[PDB]
Amino acid sequence: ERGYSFSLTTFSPSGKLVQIEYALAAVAGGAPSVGIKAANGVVLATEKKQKSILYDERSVHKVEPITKHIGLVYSGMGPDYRVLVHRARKLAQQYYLVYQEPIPTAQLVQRVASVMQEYTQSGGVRPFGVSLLICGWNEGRPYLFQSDPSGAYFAWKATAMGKNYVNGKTFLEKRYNEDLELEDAIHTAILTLKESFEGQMTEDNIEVGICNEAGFRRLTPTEVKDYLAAIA
Amino acid sequence: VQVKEQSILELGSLLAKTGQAAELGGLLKYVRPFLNSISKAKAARLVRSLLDLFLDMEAATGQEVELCLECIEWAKSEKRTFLRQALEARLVSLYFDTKRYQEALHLGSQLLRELKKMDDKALLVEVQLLESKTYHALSNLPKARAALTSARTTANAIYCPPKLQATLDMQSGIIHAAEEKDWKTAYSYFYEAFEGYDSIDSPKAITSLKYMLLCKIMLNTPEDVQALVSGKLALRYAGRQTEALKCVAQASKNRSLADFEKALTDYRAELRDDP
Amino acid sequence: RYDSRTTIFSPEGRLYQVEYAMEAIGHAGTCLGILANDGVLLAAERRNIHKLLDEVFFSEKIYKLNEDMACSVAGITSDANVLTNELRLIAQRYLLQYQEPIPCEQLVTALCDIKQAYTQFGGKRPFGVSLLYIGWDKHYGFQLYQSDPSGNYGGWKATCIGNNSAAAVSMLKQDYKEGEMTLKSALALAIKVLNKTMDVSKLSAEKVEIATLTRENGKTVIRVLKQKEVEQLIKKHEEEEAKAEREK
Amino acid sequence: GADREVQRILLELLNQMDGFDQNVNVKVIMATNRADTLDPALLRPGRLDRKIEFPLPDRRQKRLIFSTITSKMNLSEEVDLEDYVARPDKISGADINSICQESGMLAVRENRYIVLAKDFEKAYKTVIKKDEQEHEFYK
Amino acid sequence: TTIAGVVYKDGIVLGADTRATEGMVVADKNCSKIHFISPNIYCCGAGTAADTDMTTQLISSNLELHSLSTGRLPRVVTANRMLKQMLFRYQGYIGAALVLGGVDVTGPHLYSIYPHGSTDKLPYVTMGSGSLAAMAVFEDKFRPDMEEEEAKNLVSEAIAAGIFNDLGSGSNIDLCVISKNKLDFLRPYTVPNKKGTRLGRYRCEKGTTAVLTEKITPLE
Amino acid sequence: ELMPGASGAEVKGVCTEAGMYALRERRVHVTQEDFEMAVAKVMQKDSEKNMSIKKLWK
Amino acid sequence: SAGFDRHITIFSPEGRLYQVEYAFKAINQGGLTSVAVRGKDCAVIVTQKKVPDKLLDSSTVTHLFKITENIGCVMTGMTADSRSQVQRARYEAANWKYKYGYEIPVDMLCKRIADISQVYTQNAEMRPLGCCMILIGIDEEQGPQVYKCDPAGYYCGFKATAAGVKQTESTSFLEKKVKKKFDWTFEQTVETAITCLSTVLSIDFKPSEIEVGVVTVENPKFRILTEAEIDAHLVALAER
Amino acid sequence: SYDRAITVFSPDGHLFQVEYAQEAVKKGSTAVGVRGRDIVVLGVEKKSVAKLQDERTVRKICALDDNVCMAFAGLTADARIVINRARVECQSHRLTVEDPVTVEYITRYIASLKQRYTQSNGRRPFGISALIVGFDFDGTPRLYQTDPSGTYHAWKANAIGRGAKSVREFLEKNYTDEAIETDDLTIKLVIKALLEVVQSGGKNIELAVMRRDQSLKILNPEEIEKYVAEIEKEKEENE
Repeated sequence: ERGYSFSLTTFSPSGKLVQIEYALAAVAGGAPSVGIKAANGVVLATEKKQKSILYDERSVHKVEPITKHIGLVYSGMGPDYRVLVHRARKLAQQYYLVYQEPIPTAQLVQRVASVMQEYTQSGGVRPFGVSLLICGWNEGRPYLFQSDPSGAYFAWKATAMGKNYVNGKTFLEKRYNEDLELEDAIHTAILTLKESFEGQMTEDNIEVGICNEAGFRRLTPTEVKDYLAAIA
Repeated sequence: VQVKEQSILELGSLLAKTGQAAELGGLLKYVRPFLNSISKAKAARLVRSLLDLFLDMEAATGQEVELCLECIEWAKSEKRTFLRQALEARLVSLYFDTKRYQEALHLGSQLLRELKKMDDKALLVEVQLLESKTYHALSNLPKARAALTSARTTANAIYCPPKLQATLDMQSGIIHAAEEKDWKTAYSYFYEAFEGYDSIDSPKAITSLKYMLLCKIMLNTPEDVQALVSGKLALRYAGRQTEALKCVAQASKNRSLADFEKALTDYRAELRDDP
Repeated sequence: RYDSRTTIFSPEGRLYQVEYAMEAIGHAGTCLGILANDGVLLAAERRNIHKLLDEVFFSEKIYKLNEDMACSVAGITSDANVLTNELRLIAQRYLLQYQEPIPCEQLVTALCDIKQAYTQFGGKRPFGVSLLYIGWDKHYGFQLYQSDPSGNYGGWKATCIGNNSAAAVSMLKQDYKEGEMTLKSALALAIKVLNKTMDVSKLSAEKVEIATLTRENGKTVIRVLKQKEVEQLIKKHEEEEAKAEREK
Repeated sequence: GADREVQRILLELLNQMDGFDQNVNVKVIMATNRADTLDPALLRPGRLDRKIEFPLPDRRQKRLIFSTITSKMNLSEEVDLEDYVARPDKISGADINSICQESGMLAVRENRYIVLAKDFEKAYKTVIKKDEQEHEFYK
Repeated sequence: TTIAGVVYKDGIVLGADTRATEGMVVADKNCSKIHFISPNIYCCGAGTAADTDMTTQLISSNLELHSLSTGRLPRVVTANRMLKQMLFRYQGYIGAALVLGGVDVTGPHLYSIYPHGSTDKLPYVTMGSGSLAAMAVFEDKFRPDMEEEEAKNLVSEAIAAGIFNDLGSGSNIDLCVISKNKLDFLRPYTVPNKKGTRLGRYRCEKGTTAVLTEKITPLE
Repeated sequence: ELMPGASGAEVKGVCTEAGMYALRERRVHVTQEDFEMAVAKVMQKDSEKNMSIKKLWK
Repeated sequence: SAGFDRHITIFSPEGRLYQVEYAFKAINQGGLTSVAVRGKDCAVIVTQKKVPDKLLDSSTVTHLFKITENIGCVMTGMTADSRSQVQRARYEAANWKYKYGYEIPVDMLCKRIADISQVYTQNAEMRPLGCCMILIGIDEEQGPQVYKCDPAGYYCGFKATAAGVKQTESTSFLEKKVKKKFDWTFEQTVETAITCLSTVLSIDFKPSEIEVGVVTVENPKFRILTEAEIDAHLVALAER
Repeated sequence: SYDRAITVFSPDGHLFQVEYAQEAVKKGSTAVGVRGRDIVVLGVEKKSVAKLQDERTVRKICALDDNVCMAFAGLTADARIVINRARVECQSHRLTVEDPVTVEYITRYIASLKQRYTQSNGRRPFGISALIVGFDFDGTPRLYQTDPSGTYHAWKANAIGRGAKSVREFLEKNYTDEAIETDDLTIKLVIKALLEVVQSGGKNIELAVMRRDQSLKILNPEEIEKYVAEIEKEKEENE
């Protein structure tokens, strides 16, 4: 089994590619992130905690928009997340140029899944050590997707990956209901961040973005502080 | 087509905020077209708030109970099963509060009979907790323990219990204390119930603190009582109750049953009526 | 040993990487299709529905390719998507070049050629995906073909692929009356096979993914069984099982 | 040969636990840190009827462990033991025993027989270091 | 075709026509020539309409990507640099006369790229076939450092002179106003000439046309 | 029916665990719910927690 | 467990990229140290200088460089990787100026060069340039910025940062200074940097052993603090 | 060692990957072809389809051009690929020279294709052996065997796949000049060779006959029962 956990183009005699599983293990060790799809919108959040407050939290953002209504969060490697954001922006804008219409999020997830599974096609190039959470609103429907280092993509009413993802998933399945409202969705997301935050979230310790009929927008620090106070 | 309904709602809201017995009983059947013209959730919470204030201020059991059966008949003709079960649970609570041992017990058993198949679990947890309360109040300690254990098992798949969790820890502490065999576990359960009740519900919090301090007494450690009374969390809840438990702790530690009887004469107003 | 890159030959002649790509389909979801007298259908298992999948999809294991072409997938998700996209590209390239819907056999052979080229050379891992194409063509009416990660294929009137596929296909061939099933009896047979092959005492319609292909009024219609329809079918088969056991 | 001998030991264990000639009133307790690596033949009813999970303490379990370990300890002088319990941290009972012991050591070093929040806090920080020392590109 | 641009005291005002002609016959009377690129920059095209359209969407997509990567509002120099580089890439094979004007952190800006690919920064500039009349007005009535409403009627009468001195422009007027706190996309700003009323109904009632064969196909 | 692919030893273990559930409440009868909970307890096994790994295959 | 530390493109169990950490340790191999401190409108970079002999030309052994006329740079690690990375950074900044017509912001320069290093560490055709970077500059509406880049392509802004053999202790000292919440004027920023270096090194260095660069709002040009001004600054620190 | 490398000579001068690919044919199925005076015949053992396989798409015998046919032994995907390439090359050859492709040309092309697929790494050799049959322009009966090593050879009657040695010895002991005097005699020889290894008879055998430019029709499963009735009749006739 060890001789097959070294390349991405050799099948293990029993199962499948082991490098993909190791990339997934890299993903599961990343920063926790939770996305929740409410009835009228979607919310995705993550923890930005890092030692050495010397670090400029505003310098980098874990939640970025792809277009006016598509946003994404990750869990795992940072630079790979940035590269995925770049490729996703290029693909979405190519779709916009070809069709002159805002890119449906399902097609965006499919294309980003294809581009990341492209890195899994041959040896010499490691698969992305990053899993994506895609939030989007279109045709009067909020969409939430997860993109995998393996190139697999699936939908999610509400999920959470990264560190302590099993406990967060249990919390979500013990909290989420199909008739959830946007503000209550944000409350549930911040609570999910909390139950394994380990160190008293501040306004800048976490980062949360929201998408709805009015497009996608990452919440400003003031609204984050207000929501944190409301939850307390 | 709905302005008359808006006038009805304005009158009913002013009534509910005022909240007198006759006006309330009028308002229950006075939302007769409202209940079937608005959603189930708001109607349920409104009628349950009227019932709560009704049993909390105008404690006239005869009219309140008949109101609950009128409401279950209403929801049975109107087919509100969730509301039916919610008001049956409220009636079980009222029966227990007025100590209708058998009515509460049998109708809660009947409720749970049809509640197991229903997908609701928070109401199932409430029903099981009240059944365990009844079984404990009837000295049926092992069956109360079984009902509580079933309730905790159900609440292992609970949906965000704000106070249901705290109530469950409190009741489990009661069961463990009544078992008379272990106290450290009863200590921990009482502490958890108190800390959960923090900033949520005050009288139940102070009762849980009283039970925890009693559990400290039962372990023959009055020094921990005098340490915990000054604990940073007890200050907001400090008062006559904690002082009474502190003095009974002193009476126990000095082992002066005369001081004990003086403490119980002091208790006669504070903490001898409490089972 | 000879477990290195696929472009190797074991001294006995076996292509071990291709062999592992074969046995890997046993880890995939169970999906089958059978050929009725005047209809063809694809039944598939939804192995992964935990609690919170949005089900924002038309079908997961079944993927449509063309007004006349539809298939079911079984393998890695990435290779699944790549294979489906290449299927669409080849089918519509044939349509553009020839102004006729591609024959099922021709498209199947095109996919098989691509899959073989992915194991014939290049030092690339073969597509670990086994397909069940379903479709109609004027040359042979209703046809069903079972693909293969090795790059081979076969025309079948009854075939299951996925986990517990061996037992499913064995009992399927045990209980197949060729040339004398309509759509209804075919649906009942597929539901019974799913009952016997899944790890559930009562399979839910959510775990079941059925799409039926039928030619009528000069046009071929591909429809996935709606939730009402699939629940009606499963409840009918359930009371039929109850009838069988009460008679027994 | 060595692996065959180890598996022979396991097979003898299996055949002794639930073999041809049964045992009467011989209950066997077996403890391991990695249950999932155990042979499935050993993890079946009739051999290991009950596979009891010993998770890390949760909240109340932390309180119980702290209370039962600080019992013989000298007084803490109004230390927030309940708050130390309430801190969300994946620490096993061995770590609670450590924390208490290390607090005692710090008290000995500072020559004060009654611990309080200062040396107790230093012990708590000392025990669960968990210093990431992790390059941030992983996160 | 007429495109015009001025800088006023606080921002930019753009004026565009709506008549599109192929050959010597007008194609449409209400084409949109004010092109969306950024929520803070805007462009007007002239020449080959398809080329103007496609180059405007291309630069808008690239600039949106740029802004999203930066997180800051895009600057006019950046947009015009990419625009002129790509215009010069084709070396006049694209007949696209575009004028670019917007507001950045450095202030209002307004550039004009001729179809061959040359640009210049001007406080006031117009191009097109009707550029003569517009620029004549631009020297006649224009005043620098000049307020918002007077900017509006200045541009309106300039484009009015353009439409009433050229055939290839008119039937609508649309204006885009750029400011550090205001984006006013007036479309139409003011219709200069509405089509005249029809005096005679040509009486197109039923049964006036015969048919060969019938074929009915229901759907939905 | 509640035991898909359960070996015979697991069935005996389910009987034993239902008996133990009866014993815990200090009774002598075993009820259907006792057998259901015994089946849940005996057959309990660790699944693939990571959904993404579980979704590698279609 | 181990044995996966051979190729940059190989994921170890638990998803740990060994070779990248190997490069991070290679950063330290230069044997030097560097720190950057930012004020309200200034950003000071100071680095240590070790000379084996007088035989070398001290004017060419500078460890801090200038990316563009207002963007300065300091870095450590392998010096060959250092000069290659500064060449690439200058190339990228010039390309950005050519394509977009205005000077590269520090954050975007760090982002692009970190993307380059990420592509280096993503494909097995490249040794991932085992030298860490610190970039400084001034930007309108945001003020001074200090950014750090590493061979992994991880980039982040810093109120204060450090690198070299004494990374952890320098960062701890930086945290100890920044937790006091003082304005850090330009001379104060420079003196904090010098004190950090001297204490973490415990050498109380002569002024000839440090190179300093500073960028301010009134002097957007990246000024390499000459011998006269560094003498003034650090001997004033001495007497201050 | 020296086995897991297509283009590495062994110390004893063998390209072991090539020989392993050659051996992979022996795990295929028996396919014997005989050329007669005016006919060429192809006898192949047919895998008995269990209950559901469509025999229309299990084609073991395929014709490259109207003047050439071929049966294969080896992996079916490789055979399909080589069939497509070789018939494309037949059509392109007719494009270049306008005359029907001779059996020698197409066999040489197939051998060269297999060879160029077995001389570099990253390209697995075509592990199939094909029996090429057909008539030239002057109608001369020629039969060729192609070997996965990339070589070809002219065989009057050869067998490939499993049990090919037994069929080879059978043909050695039974191939006579008078055994190909008539089409029926050639058929009798080929069915005899087939039933040597596939003794079940009846089904599990497919036959194809090419006469002097008839655009061969595979013998349909009505006279295979008739022809095997003839075979059994002659068989009880000499015994």
